[PDB]
Amino acid sequence: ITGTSTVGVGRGVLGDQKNINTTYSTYYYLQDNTRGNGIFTYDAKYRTTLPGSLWADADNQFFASYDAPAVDAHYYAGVTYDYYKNVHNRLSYDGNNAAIRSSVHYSQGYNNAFWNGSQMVYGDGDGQTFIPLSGGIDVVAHELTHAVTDYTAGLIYQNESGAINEAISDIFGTLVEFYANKNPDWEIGEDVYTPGISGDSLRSMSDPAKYGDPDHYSKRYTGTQDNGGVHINSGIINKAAYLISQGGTHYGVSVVGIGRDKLGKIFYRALTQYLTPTSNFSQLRAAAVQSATDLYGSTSQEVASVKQAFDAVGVK
Ligand SMILES: [Ca+2]
Ligand SMILES: [Ca+2]
Ligand SMILES: [Ca+2]
Ligand SMILES: [Ca+2]
Ligand SMILES: [Zn+2]
Repeated sequence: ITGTSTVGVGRGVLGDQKNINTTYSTYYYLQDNTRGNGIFTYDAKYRTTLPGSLWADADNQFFASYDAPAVDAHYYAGVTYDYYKNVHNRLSYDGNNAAIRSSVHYSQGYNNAFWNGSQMVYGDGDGQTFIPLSGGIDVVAHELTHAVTDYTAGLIYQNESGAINEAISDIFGTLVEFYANKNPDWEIGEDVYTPGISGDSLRSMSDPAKYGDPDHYSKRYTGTQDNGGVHINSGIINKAAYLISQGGTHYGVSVVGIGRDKLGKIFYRALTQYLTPTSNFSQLRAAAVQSATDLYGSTSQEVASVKQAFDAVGVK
């Protein structure tokens, strides 16, 4: 809507206070005009109809429990936009400042969040398995990254290409978590997963096997469930990414870590310049090696580490 840009205050899912950009026109709306064509957050009111109604508030204060998921979805979409703009010089997910829209309170007891090709959608969780999913910055960044992938490589959500699609979202979801310096780690969804159990997460990039996910190509899932194991086989790529950044010895293969910043630069270039809709693991390796070569030279330590990491997870 058309109005005056202002700043409100609220509390997120985890009870932390934060300032959020809003727009005033009779009501205060969750519309951030400071980033690209804007960030808009909607209330799905427990229904499955999208996007719902643009979030309206009477006093620009968002401290009600019902407001929490909206506060975080709005705020973290902003942080993710900042990450892509400041670190990769990319304006929004399409590279042309496309408006970012999110709907919260989707359905009832919905234990998931997703990018549907047009916008982000967040369930509130059932309170046991998950609490409102927008409370996890890595989750928000994971989903928005699917938008970036859709507009670039266009990886099909099936089999190996789908696993790469998922891994890319986990990788950048984690890099954004580090960017915001919000208790960063290499785990996925730890802030909103199982509130009654501490120390766990949905997936682990440092050790995928901790939750039963493969950490080597020889252990890849070849079934048909989960669209060919897109959330399962992603562990193979996630482990490779973790090794490239942090280093370590995996299955007898040693990798010298090159850091998170270079990891991000290498994968962003691979994603935007070399990957295609049907790229498989072997092609991702080639794309990553070529990207590191473009950026640091064929005889660089960076290229060596990328090769070692993929060798460690068995991807030739
Ligand atoms: Ca209010
Ligand atoms: Ca964390
Ligand atoms: Ca995390
Ligand atoms: Ca937990
Ligand atoms: Zn995903």
